[PDB]
Amino acid sequence: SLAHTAAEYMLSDLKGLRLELPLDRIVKFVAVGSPLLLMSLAFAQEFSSGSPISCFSPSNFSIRQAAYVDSSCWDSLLHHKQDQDKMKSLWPHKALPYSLLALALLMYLPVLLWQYAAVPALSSDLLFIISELDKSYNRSIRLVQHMLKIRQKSSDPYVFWNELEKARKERYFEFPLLERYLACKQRSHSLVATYLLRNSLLLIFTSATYLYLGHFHLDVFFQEEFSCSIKTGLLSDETHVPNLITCRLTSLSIFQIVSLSSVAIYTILVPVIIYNLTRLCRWDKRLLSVYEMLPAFDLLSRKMLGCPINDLNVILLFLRANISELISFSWLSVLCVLKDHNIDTVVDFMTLLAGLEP
Amino acid sequence: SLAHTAAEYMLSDLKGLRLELPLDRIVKFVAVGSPLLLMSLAFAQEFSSGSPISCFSPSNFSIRQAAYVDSSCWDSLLHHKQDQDKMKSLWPHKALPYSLLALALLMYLPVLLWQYAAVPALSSDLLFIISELDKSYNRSIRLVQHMLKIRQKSSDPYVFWNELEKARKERYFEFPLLERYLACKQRSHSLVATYLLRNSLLLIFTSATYLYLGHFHLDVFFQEEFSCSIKTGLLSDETHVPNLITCRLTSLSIFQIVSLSSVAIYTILVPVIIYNLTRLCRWDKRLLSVYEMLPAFDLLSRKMLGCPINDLNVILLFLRANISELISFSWLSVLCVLKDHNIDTVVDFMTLLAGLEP
Amino acid sequence: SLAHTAAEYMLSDLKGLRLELPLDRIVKFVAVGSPLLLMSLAFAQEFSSGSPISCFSPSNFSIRQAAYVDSSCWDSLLHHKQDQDKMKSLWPHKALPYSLLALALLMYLPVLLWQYAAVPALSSDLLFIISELDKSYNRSIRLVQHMLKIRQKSSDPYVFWNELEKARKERYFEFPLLERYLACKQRSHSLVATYLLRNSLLLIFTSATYLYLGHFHLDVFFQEEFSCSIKTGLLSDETHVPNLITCRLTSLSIFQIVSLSSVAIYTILVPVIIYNLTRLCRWDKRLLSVYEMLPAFDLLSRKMLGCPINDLNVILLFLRANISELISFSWLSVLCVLKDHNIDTVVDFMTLLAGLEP
Amino acid sequence: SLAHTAAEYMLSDLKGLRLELPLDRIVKFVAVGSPLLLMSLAFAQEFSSGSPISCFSPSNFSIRQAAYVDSSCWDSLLHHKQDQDKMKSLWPHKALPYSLLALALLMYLPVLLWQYAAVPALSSDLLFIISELDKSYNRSIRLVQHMLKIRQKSSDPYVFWNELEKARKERYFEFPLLERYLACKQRSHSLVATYLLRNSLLLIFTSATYLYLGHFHLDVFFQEEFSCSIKTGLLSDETHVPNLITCRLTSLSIFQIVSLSSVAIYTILVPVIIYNLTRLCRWDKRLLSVYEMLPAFDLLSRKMLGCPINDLNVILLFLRANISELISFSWLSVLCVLKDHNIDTVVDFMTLLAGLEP
Amino acid sequence: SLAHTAAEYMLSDLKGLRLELPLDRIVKFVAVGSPLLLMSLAFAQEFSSGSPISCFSPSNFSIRQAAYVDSSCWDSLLHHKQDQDKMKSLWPHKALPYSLLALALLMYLPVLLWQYAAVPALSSDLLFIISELDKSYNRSIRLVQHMLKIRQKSSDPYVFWNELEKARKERYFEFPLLERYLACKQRSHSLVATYLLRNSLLLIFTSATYLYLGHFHLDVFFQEEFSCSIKTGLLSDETHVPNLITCRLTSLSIFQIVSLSSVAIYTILVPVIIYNLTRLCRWDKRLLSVYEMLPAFDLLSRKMLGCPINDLNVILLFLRANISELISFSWLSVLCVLKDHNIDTVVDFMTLLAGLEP
Repeated sequence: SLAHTAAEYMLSDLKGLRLELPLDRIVKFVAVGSPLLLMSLAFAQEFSSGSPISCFSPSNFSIRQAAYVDSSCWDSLLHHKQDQDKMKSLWPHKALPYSLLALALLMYLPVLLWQYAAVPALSSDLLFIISELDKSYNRSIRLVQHMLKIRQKSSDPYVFWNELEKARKERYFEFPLLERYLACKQRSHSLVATYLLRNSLLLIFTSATYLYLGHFHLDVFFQEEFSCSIKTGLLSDETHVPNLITCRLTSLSIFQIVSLSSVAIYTILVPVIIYNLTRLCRWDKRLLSVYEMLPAFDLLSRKMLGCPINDLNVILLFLRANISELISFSWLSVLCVLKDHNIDTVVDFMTLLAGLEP
Repeated sequence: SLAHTAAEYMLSDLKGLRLELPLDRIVKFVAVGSPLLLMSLAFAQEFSSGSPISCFSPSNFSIRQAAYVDSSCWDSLLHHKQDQDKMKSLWPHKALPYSLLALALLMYLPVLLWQYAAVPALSSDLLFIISELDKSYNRSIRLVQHMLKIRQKSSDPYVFWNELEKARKERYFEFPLLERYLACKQRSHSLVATYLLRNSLLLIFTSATYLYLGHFHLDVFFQEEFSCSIKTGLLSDETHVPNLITCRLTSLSIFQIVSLSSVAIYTILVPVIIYNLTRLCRWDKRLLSVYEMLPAFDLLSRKMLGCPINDLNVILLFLRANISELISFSWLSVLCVLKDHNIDTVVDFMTLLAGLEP
Repeated sequence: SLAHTAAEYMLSDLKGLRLELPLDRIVKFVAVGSPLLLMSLAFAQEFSSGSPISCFSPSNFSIRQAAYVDSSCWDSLLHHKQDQDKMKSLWPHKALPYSLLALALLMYLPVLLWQYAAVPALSSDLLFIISELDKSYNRSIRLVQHMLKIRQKSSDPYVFWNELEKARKERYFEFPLLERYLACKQRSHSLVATYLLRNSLLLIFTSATYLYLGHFHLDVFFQEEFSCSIKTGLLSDETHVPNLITCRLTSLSIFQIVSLSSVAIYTILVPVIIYNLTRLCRWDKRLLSVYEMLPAFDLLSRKMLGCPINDLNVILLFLRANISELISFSWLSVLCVLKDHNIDTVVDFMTLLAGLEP
Repeated sequence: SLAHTAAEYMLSDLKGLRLELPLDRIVKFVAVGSPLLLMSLAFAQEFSSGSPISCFSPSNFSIRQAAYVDSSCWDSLLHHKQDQDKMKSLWPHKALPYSLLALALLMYLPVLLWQYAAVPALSSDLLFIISELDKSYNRSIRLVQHMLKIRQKSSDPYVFWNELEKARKERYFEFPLLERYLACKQRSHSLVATYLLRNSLLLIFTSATYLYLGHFHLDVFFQEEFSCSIKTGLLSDETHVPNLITCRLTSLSIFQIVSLSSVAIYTILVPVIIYNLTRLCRWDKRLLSVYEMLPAFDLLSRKMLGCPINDLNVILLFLRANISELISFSWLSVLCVLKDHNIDTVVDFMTLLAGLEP
Repeated sequence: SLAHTAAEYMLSDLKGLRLELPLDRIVKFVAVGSPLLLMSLAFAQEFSSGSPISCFSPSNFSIRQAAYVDSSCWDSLLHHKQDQDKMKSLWPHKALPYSLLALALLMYLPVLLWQYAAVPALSSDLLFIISELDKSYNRSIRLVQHMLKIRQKSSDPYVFWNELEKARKERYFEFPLLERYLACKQRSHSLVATYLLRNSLLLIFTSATYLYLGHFHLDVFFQEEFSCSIKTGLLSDETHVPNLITCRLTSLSIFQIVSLSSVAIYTILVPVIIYNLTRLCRWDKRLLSVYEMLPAFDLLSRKMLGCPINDLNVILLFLRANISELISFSWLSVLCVLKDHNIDTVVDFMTLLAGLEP
């Protein structure tokens, strides 16, 4: 089947950076591969359907005539009801695999949009910010270590309350480029629109799937027998049955199971996209208390004001996920013992030099 | 079949850390791959079922009419007993492969939950604690070796009972950051909840499987013949048999074997998960006798008090599994000769420099 | 099917250069792989047609005679209408897969033309230009840095308005070979012709596909029954039906769906090619503001005059996509803070020295 | 077939250590792969059975009625003998592939038990003992070579009978840690239990296979015809044959051959497991003559007393197979010329220094 | 077919040594793969037999009755001759593929025995002997080269007939360990028994094949028709033919061709095994003329006396094949110009110094 190749080519699992949150990956897999799995199950493997239609032809008919009767009614699905002459069509039975493939292809568009319209700029931004932030280790331990060393040589105000301004407001301690970069990027609104579009496209496609299932299905759902006609053309001048009644749809159970599964999967999936969209509506300040003490990380928590819908919010969201790669996967993560005003400031310091790395 | 590719994708066997206990791996394998193997055996390979239903149609019927009769009763499994007209359905026969696939997918949820909600924090904690612990070798032999060398130069109380407090309680012999980390982690209760949920979900799913087998199976278990009706629609005004009796379920033996195997495997599996759950209800002090003497390993055995349901218990449980990698796969493991108060300590030190490694 | 092998061989995704824009790659993929996917879906996988024609032969005919009837009318598709004797032919039904393969092969010609006639020269020019531009970093910070160092030692006109001419118009600040190369390349009109031909070929082929679908299809589109004759030769002196009416085309739905999809995909694809063609109708001056201070990048923005249809336009278009590889993926890209006459020049300089790379 | 996949996954042929003896590997190969090979040969490849049952239905029956008759008796194997009405069943014919797969899976349990309960401790012990033993080379030639170079300078008792005690009982010639390790491991009894259980499980499974073949087979062994009944239910009120006699089992020869081969292979395999079990009931002193002279190897030959059943026996058995890896695959192995009291002691020495390796 | 997999796994073509002679490899290949090739050709590919038996049932019989007839005679091959009632069986027709597979498996036993019982010791001996022989180069050119250099400084008896005793009988010239090793290995008789058993097993298996072909074949060889009986059980009380004559064996030609080819191939193969066995009945002295002049190679030719059935004979036989690897694949092989008493020795020496390698 084409499902295996489709799942092999698409939905298949810089140089170290992570550009996709785990929840988005789970959503993408469970939203793209699910129709492929359904179509693979329905028309392959276990249920060898064979012919999806069976006809009760008269016994006078030969084998080839019966084959003609049962092959000219699969592509002409029309219920010739006696109630005038409303030939209700049963085309979803024939179009189900096409619809599943079309839905699977449609659900892949936001992924391409994200990879083509937002990955490069965000990758460049993250690379610059990590390259700048990796310099903040040897700036509070390599530069400020002459704080507790001189603290024991003096007492109080001019050793731990008057020098914290002559050293913090110093040339080697300041990062003007990063502050200007963050200030300029906070005003931007270009890459937040890609996130919003990526979520909204999935929401709209789910709504369209609901409309398709509620309008075309759910009507031919308990209908399994329909009466056709063959003498509707050049065969009208022949002596045989004018209404070849009781053509049966063999695969009705697969139809119902696929419809119910398609409804349930997306019903379960709906709130996750809403939560993902909501994630960008608030300023995350879980570990801000630690962030405001380190030199470079102070600026990250400083610019948290106003409307949270900016480029900075998405940059921070993608920054917290990459903050544990190999080098910040260190003291910063280890500093969970400092989450519990003259003793607090010292206790934060011999914690720093204990993890002096080499 | 699809079971082969499902087993190839899922259930397939940092950079050195072991984050899964062997019994958990065994349980996951035997709980996920079992329904897939049952599905592969039941509907492929050896037993080429062909058609799962056979009908005794009248000899007047043609080949196509008999095919219609036997194909319109597989998707309409309804026993028209004369006992009013209680049409009992035999839908488990048709739904067995779907149920097996659903169970296989359901058993994989706790694995994803553990891999997504507990692996990163546990990996970080293990990496930090291992990095702190690997420094304990050159602190009891490279620092304390000037004890027995001094012992031969004097006698008793001031040579082997007075400096054990001046040297053990020294700046180079203390690990304050690790002690604070362990104290902070003992209070936490986040990572143990993931373990408890991972085991409880498996127990709940086993109970659900038992309920499914006891309610829907075990009723159609010794029934192999049912009588159907075809004249229940547009075929009513036709002259043929109104009760096409004796439709035989050809694959009843496969049904019974699959049900019995599914019962037995999970009955065997039940106590292992309970043992895994109870593994966290006690403080394991099997090797605490040797740990207390080491400088850094002393803190691990010191903080074994109170309720054993903490994050420290899980961290220790996962730590004993990685304590034999390549460098702690050493004297620590070789210290099996100290499992049998002035001669005991000197023997414990004579053993120490024997494994001087270089 | 041959579709899988064809998609494997063709459409299969120096040493670092990007010689194809992403939009061109998307257009090529969509325009080439779509007919292959349609051919794979229509004549394989889901819809197993078997015999695309069915016949209503008389009951006197044997099995072999009926097979002869239904096999001698597939290769002689002629509707013997009674309206003289205008025997309309239905050859597109037979020729559809051939047409799809021919279209798939035809759409691959522009890619071959671009790869054979324009890739080497463009690669040569891009390599030379990138090599020359890479030397521009240590020529504004390693050469001009004695500007603000001297600026603090003096005041205004002879320190920041008279030295900007004695330093910019200096031997080490000139790249005369690169100016001559760009001047000579601006006069050339060879490589733009390949681009224009590559797009025009795709437009012409799309028009040809429209003509083919409009003239040969859309006529046999709602016709499913045709009456043939077998006594048109050596069988004329026999006693059997002279007009063997009601030969049915089984796969008419596949025909209609394939035609509609082929129309829709190319209708969607048309405007993208026009946008690509019009991309060369203007001089791109988006980031010319920051190019005009840098030493070597000044020449690129200087030569933007006259008609925009030159080789330099294509060179710049392909250079912009390659300007963020590993080394120019630096301060140049980070210079997003200089997109908002004495303070402006000094602000642009202290930013330059802050990103001093090593 | 599942046989190929099973043989590929299971039964598939640190970093240098040999943890499985060749005889155990051969036994595992023969005991695991043989049922898989028998199942692959029997129900695939050469003998394409098709339908394993054939029935002599009356000529009045149609094709579909005959198919019903011959398909409703494969799953209802009951011999309605006229001798009351002792309907003897023939379920082994249907259950043979399940039995073969179950035996193949059952024979794999001891391998898992040995790999999970004994490999790590044995590997650790082997690593430590080998790392201690490889040091014995430069301790009998780099330390005791001042025995013949002084022998020529003196004569007899104080040069070759009084120096062998002042040098052998010297600090550099002792291995106290290894001696204590061996003494502690001799008292243990944990590793021998895994060996004994691993062999006893195979013996028990062979006995179970014998019981299964003797109780269920060997009764239906020469029976090839049985008479069934179809009118045992809703078909009882019908006019046709009540005893559809002579249903023939087509694959009886495969049954007989598989049973005989299964008996023969395990009958041949039985004594090897017994030999492996008794391998541990004696102290191996084949090369103790050359071991008692080397410094480190003296301890291995010293501790051969008491009951053979202990952990040191298993350690020595696994160590003799690894003593020829790359470094002890040397003079130790080359010392085959010493296998034939003042001449023997000296003659043994210039053999040692001649193989001085560098 | 299983033949392809069997040929892939078994019969598939330290670290440099050659432990098998080319003739042994050829014999093993042509003795193991020949039955596999015969079984692959006979029951697959070109000659699609289909059903190996055809029956002439009466025209009154139906299709299913004829299928029962031809299926109940393949597993009951018994010629009910009228000559009492000596029912001769034709089981070789059914058992031929089993016999070919069993022969292929049986012929692999000597290879396994040789690999398991003789390869390691032979490898160790070859490694030691080659390592000792590799030192013989810089012992006749780097040591004795002061012979012709001093020969020109003197004349005859005390320069080239009295110095050939003070130089060859010197400490640096002698090889005592190698001489003792060869003397000890000459007395050994262990590894020659493995060679003799390896050849004798093949001879015995060829004799068994001859007996099997001459006893069971060659009797049913020109018989292609046999008459069966079906009324020999529960069908005896029926009105149909009681001697169902002319059941024909379709694949008799394949039977005859396979038998003749199997006879001929092993008839051709027999004398090669005899030649290989007789290879060890003599001392090979082809190049002993050049061996006796070299320092280390003299000992190899010295110990050639008595019964040639020893371990030394096989060691030399396998050393001749391995002596041309990379280093002895030199002057030793080049010394072919010296195979044609005062001038012979000086010519033999000036040839040695010309091949000085560096």
